Amino acid sequence: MHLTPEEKSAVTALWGKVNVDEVGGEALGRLLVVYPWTQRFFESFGDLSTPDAVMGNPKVKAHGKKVLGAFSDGLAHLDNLKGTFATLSELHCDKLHVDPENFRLLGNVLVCVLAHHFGKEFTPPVQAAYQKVVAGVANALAHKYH
Amino acid sequence: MHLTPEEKSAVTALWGKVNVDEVGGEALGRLLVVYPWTQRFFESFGDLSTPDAVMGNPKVKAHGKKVLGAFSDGLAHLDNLKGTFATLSELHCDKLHVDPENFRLLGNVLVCVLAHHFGKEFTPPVQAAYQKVVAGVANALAHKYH
Amino acid sequence: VLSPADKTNVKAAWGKVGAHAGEYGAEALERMFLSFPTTKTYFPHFDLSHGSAQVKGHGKKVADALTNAVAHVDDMPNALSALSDLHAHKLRVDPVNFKLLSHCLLVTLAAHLPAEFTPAVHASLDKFLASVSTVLTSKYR
Amino acid sequence: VLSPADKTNVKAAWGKVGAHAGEYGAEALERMFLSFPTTKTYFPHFDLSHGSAQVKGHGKKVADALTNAVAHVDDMPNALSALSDLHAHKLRVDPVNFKLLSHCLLVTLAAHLPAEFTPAVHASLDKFLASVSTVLTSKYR
Ligand code: HEM
Ligand code: HEM
Ligand code: HEM
Ligand code: HEM
Repeated sequence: MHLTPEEKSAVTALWGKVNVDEVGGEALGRLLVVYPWTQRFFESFGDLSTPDAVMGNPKVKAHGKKVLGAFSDGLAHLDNLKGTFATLSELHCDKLHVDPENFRLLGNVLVCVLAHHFGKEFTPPVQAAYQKVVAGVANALAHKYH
Repeated sequence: MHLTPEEKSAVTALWGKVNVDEVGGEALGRLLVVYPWTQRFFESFGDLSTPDAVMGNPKVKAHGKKVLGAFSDGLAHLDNLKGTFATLSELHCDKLHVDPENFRLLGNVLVCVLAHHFGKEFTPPVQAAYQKVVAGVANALAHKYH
Repeated sequence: VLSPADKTNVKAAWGKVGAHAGEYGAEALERMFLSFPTTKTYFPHFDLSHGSAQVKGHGKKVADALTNAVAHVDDMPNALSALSDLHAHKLRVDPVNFKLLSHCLLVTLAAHLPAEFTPAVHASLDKFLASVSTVLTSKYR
Repeated sequence: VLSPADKTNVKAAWGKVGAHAGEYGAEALERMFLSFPTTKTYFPHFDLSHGSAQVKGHGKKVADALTNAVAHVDDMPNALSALSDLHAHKLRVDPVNFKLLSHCLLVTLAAHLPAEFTPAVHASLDKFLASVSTVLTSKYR
């Protein structure tokens, strides 16, 4: 994780204006819509057959919240993502059986959601900084796979 | 490198039986044949129009020998790939402008050449350790890109 | 494989881009270069500084090809033939890079079309760029 | 795009696999699980231990599918319809995994076909496995 002092600030400043709840449900919902195979893990959420169905599912909204909540906490520890996410990493592998590629997909969808929301303030340099962050997080979460 | 002690020795042991001369040329020639876009960096090597023209091109052979000689040296330092390849990383980025994805392609071609060359001796576990090594080398070579 | 719905979505979003195509084109290149530095290995002969005319020019060419591709959504292969030739035989850009640029175009589009960038359109666009990408690397080997 | 020469190369190579197809498919899987451990997340219900009965069985299945693919190289979409469906709507294996198995299939072949595994045949097989992968993920979205 190499975040220049500036990138760090940019990440922090934007994150302070983010409504995790709202953003989480939107990122998780879009994931499910753009890359439908990711629905394989959420059979129990119900019908995810239409974008409207997905976007309005409360189980999708709650999960998006849980996930981005954890994401949010990692932003507090960019210096030790690995240690911070170690337990969740082992959980995703041994218990959930989640292909770590999903973490990369969610990271790119997240960036799309921040751009959508923030418009012009989501400048090239801000995106580059977030790009480093989502990669760092996906990597931390894939770290304990075996 | 993140190789078990068992893995480290399996790698070393097999490598001792490798003819770097012969193998470098086969591996670089096969890269040029299977993934033809990679020819973009060798316009100065002459004719690479056919499999045959590629495989028998002496510049191809001489270059493969150079590449694999440098690869061999890194094997003596599985612990500091980053260190051993720093200079080569800067060169490849700053002077050659090589997209690092190519390092990954070459690593998979090499694995195929070792398998072809050693047959049954290139067991699943030996390939696994070699997969770890080629990934490690591509990352170390990608390290100084900017 | 683009459904009728997808094509509809694309024609619609690209429609709103309109005259701004070229500007978005250059913006996406910029985002790519900064987000994925390895892509710069393909433009060693370019001034990659902010607002370089080269990037500006390049971004326009790229948007122009995309416009042409939306116009001919039903026959991209022939509509982009000379471009797939150039990429396969001359440029020889490793196929992973196409995915990088496609992501950066989506980012650009989202930052400029808040109203238009719904999940369904996002999905259509992702698929469309993936298709353009397949056409462009269709003659690699 | 498989040329006439690609098709000949594949049939020749696969002709040589002949009766060992199932044994090679099991070996390719084992090679995949060991080298790319993330691929194991799709087989939480399998005993992945060396020589496991589930692995052997599955390896035979994969091999037979490839054999069929070779037999219908000119009609893959139709030949593999049941599998495209299955992967797209049930299994839902991320598309990157296909590239991992393909590589392990190539390695297996290489370790077993010393005479046949020439650079030209190697290129033909890589191209063939990419085509099979494309068919199997063609209905994902
Ligand atoms: C930023 C990346 C991610 C983070 C930080 C994250 C975090 C979490 C957390 C905090 C939980 C709750 C675990 C517990 O009970 O302690 C969880 C559960 C789960 N996550 Fe992840 N997650 C991420 C990405 C994903 C993705 C992309 C998927 C699938 C596409 C996924 C699939 C699941 C599933 C299926 C569960 C269990 C849900 C349940 O039991 O209700 N996660 N995740
Ligand atoms: C294992 C990965 C690789 C290693 C260890 C390696 C190593 C080297 C070395 C030692 C040199 C010569 C340095 C000098 O001039 O002192 C070199 C040059 C070069 N390499 Fe790499 N290389 C690798 C992969 C690649 C790949 C995959 C490509 C392109 C597909 C590539 C393209 C080049 C080019 C174009 C040159 C310059 C040749 C010339 O002097 O004309 N390398 N490499
Ligand atoms: C959506 C995908 C793409 C489209 C529609 C596209 C379109 C084009 C067009 C229209 C040209 C100029 C043709 C001419 O002036 O003769 C071009 C050239 C070029 N493209 Fe692509 N391209 C795409 C993807 C990429 C990617 C991903 C890269 C690598 C990062 C790339 C690298 C290049 C380069 C280096 C040139 C030559 C620029 C110059 O020297 O003027 N392209 N492309
Ligand atoms: C060359 C590409 C592939 C071919 C030809 C292929 C073929 C097959 C076949 C023939 C079956 C059995 C259908 C049945 O049960 O009747 C199957 C099932 C399955 N495949 Fe694919 N497959 C491919 C790639 C993959 C990949 C890359 C993965 C995951 C890493 C995967 C995961 C699975 C799983 C999990 C099942 C169900 C296994 C079970 O529970 O029995 N496949 N595949």
